Amino acid sequence: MKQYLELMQKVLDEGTQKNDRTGTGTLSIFGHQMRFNLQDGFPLVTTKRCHLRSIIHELLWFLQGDTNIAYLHENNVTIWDEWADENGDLGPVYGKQWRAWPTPDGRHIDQITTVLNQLKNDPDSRRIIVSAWNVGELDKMALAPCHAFFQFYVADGKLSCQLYQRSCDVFLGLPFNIASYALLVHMMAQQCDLEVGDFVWTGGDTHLYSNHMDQTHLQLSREPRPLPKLIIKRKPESIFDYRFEDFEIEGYDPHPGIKAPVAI
Amino acid sequence: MKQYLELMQKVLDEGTQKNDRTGTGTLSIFGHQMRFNLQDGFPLVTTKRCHLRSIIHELLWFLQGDTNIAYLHENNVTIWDEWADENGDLGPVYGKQWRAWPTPDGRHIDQITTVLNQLKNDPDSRRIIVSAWNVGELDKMALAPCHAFFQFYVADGKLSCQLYQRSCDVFLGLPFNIASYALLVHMMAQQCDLEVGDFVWTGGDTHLYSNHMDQTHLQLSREPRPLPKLIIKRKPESIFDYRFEDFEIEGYDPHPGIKAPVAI
Ligand SMILES: Nc1nc(N)c2c(n1)CC[C@H](CNc1ccc(C(=O)N[C@@H](CCC(=O)O)C(=O)O)cc1)N2Cc1cn([C@H]2C[C@H](O)[C@@H](COP(=O)(O)O)O2)c(=O)[nH]c1=O
Ligand SMILES: Nc1nc(N)c2c(n1)CCC(CNc1ccc(C(=O)N[C@@H](CCC(=O)O)C(=O)O)cc1)=N2
Ligand SMILES: Cc1cn([C@H]2C[C@H](O)[C@@H](COP(=O)(O)O)O2)c(=O)[nH]c1=O
Repeated sequence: MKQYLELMQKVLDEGTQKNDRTGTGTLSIFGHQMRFNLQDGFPLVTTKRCHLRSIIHELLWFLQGDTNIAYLHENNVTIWDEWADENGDLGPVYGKQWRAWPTPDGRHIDQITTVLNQLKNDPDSRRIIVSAWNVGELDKMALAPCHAFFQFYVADGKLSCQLYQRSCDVFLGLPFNIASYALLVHMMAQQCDLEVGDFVWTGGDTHLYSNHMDQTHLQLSREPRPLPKLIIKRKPESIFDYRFEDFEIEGYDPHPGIKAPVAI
Repeated sequence: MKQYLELMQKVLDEGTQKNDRTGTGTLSIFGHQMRFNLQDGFPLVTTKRCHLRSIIHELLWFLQGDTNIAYLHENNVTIWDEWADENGDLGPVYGKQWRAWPTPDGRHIDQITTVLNQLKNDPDSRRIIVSAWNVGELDKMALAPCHAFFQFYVADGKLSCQLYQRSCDVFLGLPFNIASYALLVHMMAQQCDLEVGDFVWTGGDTHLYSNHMDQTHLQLSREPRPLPKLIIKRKPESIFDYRFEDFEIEGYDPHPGIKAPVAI
């Protein structure tokens, strides 16, 4: 996508060498922002093939409040295998914080239901926010949240959303993350009778791993194709009642996949 | 400052007219980012005189972990008077979360102590974060945090910081917010023997109140002047031992102050 390849070129042109946990080695910049108008098309990267079925199933899993990979395995999705413990558990990562953030006084807050009711009843609110950054539970999580905090906004009948991503593997993780939140915006907008607005992506430590550079330059040699279109085929009674089959992506004509090694 | 005046002009030109919680009305945009290289100068707005007395005391108050305005009054700082209760209390707002975020199990995390230890021990970490957005205590706060989340970053011996501000009064609040976090960067860099890098400001709902328009037009007619330089006159034993007398701003030649009514 034009904005995504510009970001890749910016990391390459302006980034600095940085180690990670012992680890692999990165090139990193700090601070970036880009905007996808979702009325232009669904922002699924076209300069390499991406696995949308995994994106959809992961988001439905988050929305259920699940943090065990059993559901993902029942749908042949392996993207979390490397972080799960021997029972398939990840600890209280995204889905648990979204649906049941634990308070100090024994309550749990369903932030997704909260922002659905704000969008329906108080869309001018300046605090329609979901955070996964539960400081007091980070030590129980298999990974600290990368897509850590997000905010919705309504204007002119359109729903927008801004994500703060504190750490971002630009080659492997970011295509998935963009498509995931874009999908969530469409579902929310459907539930609240709004049109889609912008997805605004903001990055903290935004980096390319050193073993992804030949793959990154291969992708950069390619011309983006027209964006695909997202069609939702049903209006479920709640944001938690969507099914994989309710979604169809039309016109996705990507360049070939590019394989790259994960950095656990 | 150039970037600040460009943002003000952008809200005027592109902002949407919104009813807000106060009944005042705003012009608002969603999603913006600015970057201040702290080696170019300290980013204190020069197109109106900003009073650093209140900024410094409020930051020292945060760092104490204090959420009662008594300390502020003892120093003739009144910026929190409206929202406090008859005892001076604000609930568990910024100071409490920075210094003693409560876990669900009755422990606490000192996020400032943690960040100092990360900068000194693990400066390449991608999770050097302080969050005031404690979902489970928002109900107890007098006001939901506006400067909600910030992240530090170290590259080539320089300390950078990025703030996510979910709601931004561009005219009254933003000059203070920028200066406050720029000051914290200088203080942490001093304690960690680092040089200062960038302060990156990221906004969510970024707005101008409808009774600030005369003041905005006045300020947009003024040419910015070269930024001042911050001097810290003493190095304290810790980030928790600074005093107002430690700070000097040299070469600050602002245009006159501009008075505007605050939306409660
Ligand atoms: N209107 C208002 N302005 C604030 N700055 C502000 C507040 N309320 C709530 C308390 C706390 C106190 N800090 C201050 C800071 C500066 C002043 C002030 O009036 N200074 C004058 C006098 C100088 C002097 O006396 O020496 C001068 O500079 O000459 C007063 C209070 N802040 C800060 C806070 C909040 N907001 C906004 C965004 C939304 O408009 C709204 C939230 O509303 P909501 O939850 O989104 O619905 O507060 C921000 O944009 N940046 C934030 O850091
Ligand atoms: N170092 C590092 N990199 C990351 N990307 C990363 C982590 N660490 C920690 C945990 C996660 C989980 N989410 C995801 C991680 C990776 C992918 C991913 O690699 N997608 C591939 C093919 C997917 C398939 O069909 O199985 C393709 O799109 O081609 C998708 C989601 N992300
Ligand atoms: C879950 C997830 C991880 N990641 C990457 C970011 C980091 O490189 C790495 C997280 O490790 P970290 O805790 O050291 O930042 O995984 C993404 O980029 N997007 C995602 O959604």
